[PDB]
Amino acid sequence: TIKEMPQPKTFGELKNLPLLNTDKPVQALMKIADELGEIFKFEAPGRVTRYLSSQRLIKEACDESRFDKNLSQALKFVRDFAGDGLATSWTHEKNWKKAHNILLPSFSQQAMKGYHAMMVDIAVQLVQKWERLNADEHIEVPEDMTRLTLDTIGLCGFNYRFNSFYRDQPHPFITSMVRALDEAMNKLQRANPDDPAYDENKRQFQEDIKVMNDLVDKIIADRKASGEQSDDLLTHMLNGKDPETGEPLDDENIRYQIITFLIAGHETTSGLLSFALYFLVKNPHVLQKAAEEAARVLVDPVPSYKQVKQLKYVGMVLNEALRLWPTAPAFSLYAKEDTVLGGEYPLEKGDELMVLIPQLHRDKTIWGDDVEEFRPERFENPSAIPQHAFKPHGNGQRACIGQQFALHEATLVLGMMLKHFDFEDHTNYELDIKETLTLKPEGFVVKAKSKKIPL
Ligand code: HEM
Ligand SMILES: CCCCCCCN1CCC[C@H]1C(=O)N[C@@H](Cc1ccccc1)C(=O)O
Ligand SMILES: C=Cc1ccccc1
Repeated sequence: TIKEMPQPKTFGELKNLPLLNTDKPVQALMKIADELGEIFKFEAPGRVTRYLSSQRLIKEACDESRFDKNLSQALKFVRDFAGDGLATSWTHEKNWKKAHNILLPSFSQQAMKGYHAMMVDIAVQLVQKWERLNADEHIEVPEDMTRLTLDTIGLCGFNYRFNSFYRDQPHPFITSMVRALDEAMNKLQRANPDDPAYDENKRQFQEDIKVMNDLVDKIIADRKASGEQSDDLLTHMLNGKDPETGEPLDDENIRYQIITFLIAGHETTSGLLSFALYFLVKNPHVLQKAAEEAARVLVDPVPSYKQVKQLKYVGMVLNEALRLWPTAPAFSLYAKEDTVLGGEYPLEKGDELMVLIPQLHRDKTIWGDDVEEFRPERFENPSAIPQHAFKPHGNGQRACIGQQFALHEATLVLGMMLKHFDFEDHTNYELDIKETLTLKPEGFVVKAKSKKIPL
């Protein structure tokens, strides 16, 4: 039953590339999926991939015996500053499994318990900032969520204070990062990146890369000379030994891991929190239910690790926000061997796939007719959800290593926001999703009304 797969409109020798000439390429690709269905071919000069949108096909793509992680063009461009750190290495590169073995214990339960106090440090700064707003001032949500998540990975992971809440403008790092990511997303559609029209982009790309590397130097300098005894992510990077190869990470790879974790360790969690608050103010009944949980569980001025673990409904709220708007919206795979997808689409060894996660999460055959509704109760029973229906953290051994960190931070912070404030969508905000490879609301503002509960 070999089928012929659809393909969106082409532009001569540029093939489908100009379809990416937009500030919202993932959303453009979702619209193409709406029109073409669960699978479509997408070509650019010298490259073919296939976008998958249905759980029917993606459950086969998640078979690690048949498919391995591929570096998308986006990840290849990010590799220009993230090197062979965990997220931009091939599975078969020595440094992938070696760093994985070394850094996995930094996300154990016992590690999470160790990060918790510093997580609270930053969360309290967020709550205090909002308690200190004047009447009828408002909250810039993604901006403040990015302050929080950047500061949290800096402090918990590296004992470094970005002090983002002492800045009215984004930290230098954030500004460069967003620009490197902008450049990487915009470079996706460039048919001739060597055209001298892009010489300034190339120069600016290097400038932003040094800014990001300078902080990495300072983070490493401060730890090596410190007199304090740390046990955090940096500690493991500098001292951990891989059981398999027996070797620690070398200095060049450590630097790549720091860049990787500073970016991956915050940018998507700030998007998650922004989307979760958006859906909560648009769904007051859900907000109330999660606020009731927050009030019942967070009975102390400072949340404890054990209490965050009991914010189970807040946890479902976050999962449902990742369902509708997974903030890292795609991942890529290649066929390890010739194989047939869905009994219908033969693939040759090396053939590539793109998993379009926001579209997967809208598969009506899985979620039902109410698929656009925000119903955290969808997640009450993981056993009732078919395999590989829900993939906001990627797949298999290349799934997100930071998943527990992200969800613990987001549950703590959202729990505290719902404990301490009522929220008002005072502008009737119209969701507008900015793309920097990752996804985040833009211009989302709310007003908080303090419940006047002491910290
Ligand atoms: C809600 C927040 C987050 C989301 C949605 C998310 C999502 C993802 C996804 C989809 C991947 C797979 C990428 C691929 O297959 O190409 C991934 C990989 C990764 N994530 Fe996350 N992530 C989040 C938070 C974090 C945090 C906080 C950290 C660091 C503490 C982190 C570190 C990583 C790393 C290192 C990888 C590469 C893993 C490997 O291949 O060994 N992520 N993440
Ligand atoms: C933090 C998450 C980063 C990974 C998500 C990247 C997700 N892309 C970000 C923009 C759109 C989306 C994507 O579909 N990209 C493809 C684009 C592409 C396909 C075929 C030929 C050329 C280029 C790619 O990069 O290969
Ligand atoms: C570079 C960071 C990153 C984080 C999540 C998915 C892919 C890449």
